[PDB]
Amino acid sequence: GAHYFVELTEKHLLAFEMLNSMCLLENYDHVLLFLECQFGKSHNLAVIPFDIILVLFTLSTLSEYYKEPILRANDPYNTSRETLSRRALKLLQKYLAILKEFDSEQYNLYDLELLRCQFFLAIDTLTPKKQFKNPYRSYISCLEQRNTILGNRLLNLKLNEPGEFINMILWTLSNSLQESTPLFLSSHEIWMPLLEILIDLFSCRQDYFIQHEAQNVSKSLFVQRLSESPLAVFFESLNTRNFANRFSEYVFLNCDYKLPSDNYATPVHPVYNGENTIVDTYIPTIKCSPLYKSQKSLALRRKLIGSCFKLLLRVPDGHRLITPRIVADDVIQGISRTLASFNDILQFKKFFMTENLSQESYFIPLLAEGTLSEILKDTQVILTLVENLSDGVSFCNEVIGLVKSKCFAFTEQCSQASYEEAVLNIEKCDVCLLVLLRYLLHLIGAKEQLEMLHAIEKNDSGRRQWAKALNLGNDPPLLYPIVSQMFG
Amino acid sequence: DKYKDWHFISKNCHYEQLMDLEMKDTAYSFLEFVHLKCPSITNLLVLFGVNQEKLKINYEKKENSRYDNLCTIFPVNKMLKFLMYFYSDDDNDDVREFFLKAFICLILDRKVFNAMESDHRLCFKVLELFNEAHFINSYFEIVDKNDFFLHYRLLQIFPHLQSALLRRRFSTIQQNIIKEFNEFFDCKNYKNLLYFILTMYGSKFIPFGPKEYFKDCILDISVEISILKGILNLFSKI
Repeated sequence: GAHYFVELTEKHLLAFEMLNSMCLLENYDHVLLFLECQFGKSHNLAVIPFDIILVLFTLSTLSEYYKEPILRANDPYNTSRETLSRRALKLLQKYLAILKEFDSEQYNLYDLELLRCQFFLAIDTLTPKKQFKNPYRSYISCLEQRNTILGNRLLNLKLNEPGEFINMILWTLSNSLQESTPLFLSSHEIWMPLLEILIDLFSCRQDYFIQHEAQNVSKSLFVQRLSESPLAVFFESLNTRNFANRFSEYVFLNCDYKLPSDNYATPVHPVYNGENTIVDTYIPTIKCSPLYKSQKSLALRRKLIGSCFKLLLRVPDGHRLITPRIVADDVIQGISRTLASFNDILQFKKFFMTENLSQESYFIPLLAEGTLSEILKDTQVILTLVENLSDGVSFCNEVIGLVKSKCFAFTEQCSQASYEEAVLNIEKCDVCLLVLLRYLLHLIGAKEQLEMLHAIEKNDSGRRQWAKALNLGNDPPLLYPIVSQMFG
Repeated sequence: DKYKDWHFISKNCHYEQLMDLEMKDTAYSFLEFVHLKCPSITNLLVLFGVNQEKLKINYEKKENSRYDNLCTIFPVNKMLKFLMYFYSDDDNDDVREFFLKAFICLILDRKVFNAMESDHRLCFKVLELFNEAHFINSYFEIVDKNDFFLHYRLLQIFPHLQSALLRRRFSTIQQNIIKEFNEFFDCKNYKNLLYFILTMYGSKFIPFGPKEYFKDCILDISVEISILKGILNLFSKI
């Protein structure tokens, strides 16, 4: 322990000891109130010790949907009209959004650094092992004599088991679209929120590890270290030689894709006993439409894919990493294959219809150009869209060629029998081109677009007529009206 | 008491109609123009099952202590994204006041409070539209006495407007705070006294620490009282 460890002062030692003593008596209500009753005040930033961040991570897994009696027996009065899991998650999110904003115009330049060390002393105790280290010798933390928080064992104890960190990911990725009450719930109020927190911590611990290492080193050593990086030990849990096919099938685990591998993931078991069961007293009140579930699920999956691409585009043009055995050049093909070979148009939009068109860059246009260069291959070229994201003319001057080579226009090889599959394929291309064009304008702020515009509008005729050639009651999925508006 | 909160939303939300409105918005947001379904903000509210054609808690009518009624609610982020289409920044004040009151009433009830996203984006973005002095001057229409059970809630949602919220309630100002501590201890209004404690503690008037002479009083007043003693001990040991 040499880097990122900051010693506390006499002001923070009393806070740490009082918090640990309050936790020792199982008085978690006051442990939450201590941190909550001083958040929006003067610049002090009462920081949580890591031995309490772990208790928070374990409390946050005590959702009221399956454990009502334990929560209701902990604190009968419930003055806040809330539950420990709902509160613990709020505090975690609050301190995490604080950690992601290291500004000196806020609480302190030392308490912030004392939080950054306290959140990094907590994710280090969670090592992705393939399917009590206390640095503060000033107080007796309440994790020496306690391995169970109201029934739930712990977070680092339950994830450091043989092949348990990967079941925690593959067990929340399949209940995020569930149409059942306990399953979806468990992956809505517990692991979906928690998994976005963790991924948010590894994605900055990796930044600490990368920005604070050995400046100016040889590629051989540089890339040899990248396999020892925080994130790299997180990707290891996948335990697969063939990343390209494993990862891609592990990311989308309940989508409607082609399913080419019958040997799918084993039926995943819940992390905690009773997680997949609803208690009789609790009655849910939210009506989550399937569109909402698909939106949340695809948001989490896109976050995982970005967290992947975080270290995979770090490896230089030299040798590939040795620890994860990731290629970083054809894993895009594997993911863009599962997107093109889909069967639902709603889920295909919600993946690319992202809310943060800037926070998740650098891999959506690479995944947008990867699906556009895979549907054409299997259904009627060397594209350069992703390379032309720095020239308004270039990308505009190459889109004509496609539409002019019967790219997005229907073929005559099929009939009116398989019109759907013939319509979906051109409907999937609509979604992919828009995204590529939407990024263009946004990343770039004459007749070039004019020419392209006309072409797109003149290509609609075929579809329109194609609606009459197959005697349709309505029209086909046009791609002119949606584009015209975009250009303003 | 149990689930005795404000409960703005009285009936079930028009699921199918809302779902319909939920579509045509993802590509819209990623790429209001569609307002033919619900023309006005009153229509948008009643679509949420908000109210049988209602914006002020009638405490004489016991509106501040309702029942469960086991009613369903649409996702709160969708609610606050639909409600923020009828904003009309450049419009009259008699409609913007209705918009603000509708937002405040549908942020204080238990359903929207106990069913909220862990990270708040919409709640802070909506409040940022109005003025803090205007949000708290045209305050959440609760009486000043029972202003504290709902003020603790408003401070749980938005914690930055606490000093800017005791001024409008008490108008140094610590004499009023100490006098209002009485007539709560003089009466048996301990619950409202507890929430008054939880609302005022930590401000510029009643800071934390060992140092306010409330502890002595409580020690002399001695099942809802114990919690007061514990919270006071905790706040003194800070």
